[PDB]
Amino acid sequence: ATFLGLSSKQEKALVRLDKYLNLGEIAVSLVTDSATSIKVEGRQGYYQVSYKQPHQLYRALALLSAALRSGQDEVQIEEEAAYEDLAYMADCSRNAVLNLSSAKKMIEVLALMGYSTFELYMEDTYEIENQPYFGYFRGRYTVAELQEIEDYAADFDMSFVPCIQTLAHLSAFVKWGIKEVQELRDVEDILLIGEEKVYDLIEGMFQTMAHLHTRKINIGMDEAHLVGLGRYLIKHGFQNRSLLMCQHLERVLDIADKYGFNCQMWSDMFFKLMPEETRVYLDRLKERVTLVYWDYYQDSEEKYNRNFQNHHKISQDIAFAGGAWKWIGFTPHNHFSRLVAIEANKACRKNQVKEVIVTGWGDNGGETSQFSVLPALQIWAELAYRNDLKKVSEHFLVSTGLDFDDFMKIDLANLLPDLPDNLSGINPNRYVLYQDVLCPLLEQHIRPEKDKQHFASSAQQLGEISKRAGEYAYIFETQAQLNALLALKISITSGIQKAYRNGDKEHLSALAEKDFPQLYQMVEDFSDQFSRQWQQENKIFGLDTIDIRFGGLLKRIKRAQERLEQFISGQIDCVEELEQEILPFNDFYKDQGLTATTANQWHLIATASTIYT
Amino acid sequence: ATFLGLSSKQEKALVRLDKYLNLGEIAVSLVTDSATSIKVEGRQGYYQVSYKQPHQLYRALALLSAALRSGQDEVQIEEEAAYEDLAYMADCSRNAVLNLSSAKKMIEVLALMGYSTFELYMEDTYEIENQPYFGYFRGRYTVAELQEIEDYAADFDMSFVPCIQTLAHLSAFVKWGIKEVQELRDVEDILLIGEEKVYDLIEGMFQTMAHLHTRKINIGMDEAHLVGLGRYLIKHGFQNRSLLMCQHLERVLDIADKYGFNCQMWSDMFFKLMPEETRVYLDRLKERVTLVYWDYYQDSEEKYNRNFQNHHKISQDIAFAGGAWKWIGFTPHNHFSRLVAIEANKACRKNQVKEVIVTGWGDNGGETSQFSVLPALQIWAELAYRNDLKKVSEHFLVSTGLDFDDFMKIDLANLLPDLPDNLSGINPNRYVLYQDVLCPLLEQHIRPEKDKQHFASSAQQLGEISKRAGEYAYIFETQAQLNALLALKISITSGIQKAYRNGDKEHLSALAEKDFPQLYQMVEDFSDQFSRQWQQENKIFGLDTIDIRFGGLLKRIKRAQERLEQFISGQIDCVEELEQEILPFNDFYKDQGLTATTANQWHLIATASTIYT
Repeated sequence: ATFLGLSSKQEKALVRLDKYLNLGEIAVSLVTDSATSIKVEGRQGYYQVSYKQPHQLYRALALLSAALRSGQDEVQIEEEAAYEDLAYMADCSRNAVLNLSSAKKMIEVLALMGYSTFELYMEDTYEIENQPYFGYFRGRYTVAELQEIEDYAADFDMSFVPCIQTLAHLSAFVKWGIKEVQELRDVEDILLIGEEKVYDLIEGMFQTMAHLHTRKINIGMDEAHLVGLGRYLIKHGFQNRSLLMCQHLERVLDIADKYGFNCQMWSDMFFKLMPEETRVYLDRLKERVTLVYWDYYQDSEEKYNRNFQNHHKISQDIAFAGGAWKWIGFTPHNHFSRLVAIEANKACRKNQVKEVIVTGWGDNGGETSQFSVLPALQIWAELAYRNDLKKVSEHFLVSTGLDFDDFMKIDLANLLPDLPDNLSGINPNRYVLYQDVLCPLLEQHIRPEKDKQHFASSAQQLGEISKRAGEYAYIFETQAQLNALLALKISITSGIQKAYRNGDKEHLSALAEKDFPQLYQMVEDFSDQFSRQWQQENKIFGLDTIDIRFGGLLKRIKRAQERLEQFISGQIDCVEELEQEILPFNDFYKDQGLTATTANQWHLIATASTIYT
Repeated sequence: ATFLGLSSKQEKALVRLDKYLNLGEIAVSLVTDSATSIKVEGRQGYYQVSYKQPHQLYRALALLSAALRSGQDEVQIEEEAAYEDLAYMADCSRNAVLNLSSAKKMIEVLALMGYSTFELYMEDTYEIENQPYFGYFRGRYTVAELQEIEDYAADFDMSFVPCIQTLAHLSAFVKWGIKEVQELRDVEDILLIGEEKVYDLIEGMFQTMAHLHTRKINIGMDEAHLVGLGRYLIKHGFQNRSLLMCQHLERVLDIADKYGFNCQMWSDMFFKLMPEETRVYLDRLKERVTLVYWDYYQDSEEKYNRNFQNHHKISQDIAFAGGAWKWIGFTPHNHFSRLVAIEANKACRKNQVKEVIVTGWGDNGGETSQFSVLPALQIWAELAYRNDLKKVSEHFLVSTGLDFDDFMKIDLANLLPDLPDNLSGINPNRYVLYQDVLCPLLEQHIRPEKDKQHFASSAQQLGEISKRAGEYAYIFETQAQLNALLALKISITSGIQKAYRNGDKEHLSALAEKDFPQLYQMVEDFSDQFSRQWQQENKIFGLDTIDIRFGGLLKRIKRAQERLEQFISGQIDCVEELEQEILPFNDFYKDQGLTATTANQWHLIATASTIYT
């Protein structure tokens, strides 16, 4: 394709996006026009593309590319976006730090989808000046790395917003038993309000971010339950949390003002607005920030509307953060992400929201692929620009090079048949994997035949998809191996309980001689495949924890075989593990009557024994 | 030997102790006499043994056995014990639950040493009636098991005292995400004061213990920092901790009174005694309990005296708890235990203490042998009965069948040359083992040549000792393997840093091809040897956590080899792990100027990454 009206900046972007777009031998002319977010119009090889915001050019050309692929000649497209800012926020604090190359890929995909902004969540994973323990051995970003990421986004006229923490959720930093770090602590993961060395630290955070072009920052500031109840309490006696939050927030905003930043934060702290002089405090502080209403779970527009209404009682400057579910193990939940996005988008439009942030958290080890949620991301983009999903497949094919319905099956390990579609967090991918074999704590939440057959079938389906997945094959290979592994693990784990209950040492011998070696090898192979995935996407740091988890699982599989062999041979008279009555693991979904559940802490799944305390 | 004056009960005990005593063809006559704790007198094959308390008979016969072995014919021994009660308390809450057989061995040894009482520390490791999650998958004792242990001690006229928890330190129980358990929680490891379901639980604890003969119990009741600051705060607003402690303690003592128990507890809660109506509260509650002053660390009599004096300001009923250091990894510290015992014994005698409890805690996984502290136990017995250690070797040979100085070398993995003798907790046995190879967080606390050579020499020494160790060989074999493993791990870990710093890929190839396979195999073999030790001594439950830790260590050794190989081959241009500047791990002993330190949490040693949060 040839172009008229391009800047040199746009020319370089199109070179970077050439592999995504299939424009062929056409001529495109560009126009800037505020009347409508995107317009694409033309026929017989000559097209005119108009965009309102510069970054929208790249969605416009994706739309054109898709329309021509669909066999159109005559093209008439017009989109009015609902949101002035649409952002994706990746988590780089849960052990998985996105490497620069994958950050650049994400940016390119985001650009084509229509996102204006890229955000990284970094608790402790950037460098401060005079804080050598901050991000120590975590793969923290250097100033140069962050500039490289911000500059790459800017090449597509996209913004960059760091998401940091200025009070709590700094657990990886505060663990260091050094006075210069311990003196910063209140309790658990929380910094000490009123401590001048804490305000020195926070100023250090802003001095790092000041090296960026952006002057928009998310400072966190959610309300932790123990704020003021640790070393603060010992130093100052009990204080009302809201007053301490006000005092701390004012200090943080004064520092932000000094460096020219405008701050966003989670709205939680202000819920009480929705003693006389603390109310007055909150009211003056609320004027200085953009509040972000975060909700990842609700299945109906009206629930969202109710919350937007309550927020609008105190401020008109309310952004919304929704969720691309990738924080529940090795497997995402794009399907659930779709369900809530559809409803959240309705409510955001009704309540005149100007900014939507899609969050890609990574809870408890960052085990899900950084690119597992591309379907959810396209879904929010389609909803923001078109208010429907009618073209989600056509556009996704440009973004990713592959089929949307194929890619949605990445979810399969979580998609147990007949689960209600509107319940969040149900994550058998993870707990079926990490539970012990001799002492399987989640055994009562597993349907041994029904779930096994789901995983077996899923592995076959993903195996075929991986063969036509191109540059994303590796993520589907991981999922194919996991599903197959889970099927066999359930077969062996349930098989042991039954055969032991019935004294069938012959079936036990079969398990010990054949199936255990198979399982062990499948786990070793999955570990190898997972490591490839990790290294493609993230910095090496953080992988060590997954090494520990997988290494432990392997040793416990080995133990299970060994214990059974000794029982079969008569070296021991019983396997005491197999004599314990198993109980429900949790009652999280007891009211809904489910068998499956949500279990999202490795250390609680893996053993009943103490491991951290 | 033949006897006159024995009961049938004493006859059965002597049958059980026959293997320990070597009385030969002598005649012994027994007398009960309060004038002196023990007297042994006679010559030419005829001896008279007198004891004050019935259990003292077994120390008396040990003394006789030792004197005859020493070649004496004429025997004149007289001991006045300083303490009416001398107790050993084993930890069965840190994952290592002493099995019945090992409990019986310990009791026999304790009897010969002169202990009156055996205690088990059980947070959640016994059964309650209507609390199926209490001790779930932990190897909790059944009522029958506890009766068996109490009855075995009673066979030697020794008492049994359960040590339980009635407020905090119940972390293994409160982790269960079931409403019937979560409703009992304040925050972290602490139960909810004022909650009637909590008093139902506590009454359940006493109903279990009421099946025992003993009516003496240690109820814990130390003061946790967050007491009242969790769900309590949300339900009731802020309250003074001491008042809440008073309210809870009164409820607990009312329950104890109902079942006929007399309670001991740690003295901490009453330090403030040493608002008008809370002071009055404390003063009336102090009358109803025995307070235990616990101190495991102090190197001088006067420090203890100062504390006894402060305690005696509020009560004359103060017991003392000292420490048999076995809670710092895989290796005990009998040497340090000796040093503080010598001083604590002086202060206990000066301050007219009637009960001393020697505690054998097992912090963070219960990795030290249950029988690793026999030397410390003999030391406290000698000090209680003789006030000196002049016969510690002679008597220990009866207790254990082996040499005291040999057995004291069990400590070697902690005994780095030139450490000051009076600093506690320095535990290279554990942190040198668990630290990563690519990312060695404690590397700056290691002297690579000096420490390696200590461990290498120690392994040779323990190897010889194990060959003459009899029924305890297995514990010295474990220690021999650990010391040898640590020497090589240091050699490889330091070797990698140096060779990588200097670009020596040849030395790197040598490490990768030869030394890594050696190390991996040594770790697998140590795991196997450790598992034998564990299974000899404890219930199977709890071993799973050590499986996880060792399994993780192995996978990380494998990762280190693999990363180096890829670097050597050119698959990668660098090993980023090896480019990080290493910092001190902690500054715990910075004021003392030490290189080695104390690091006693596996999850903080193993990785900088998040693993529990």
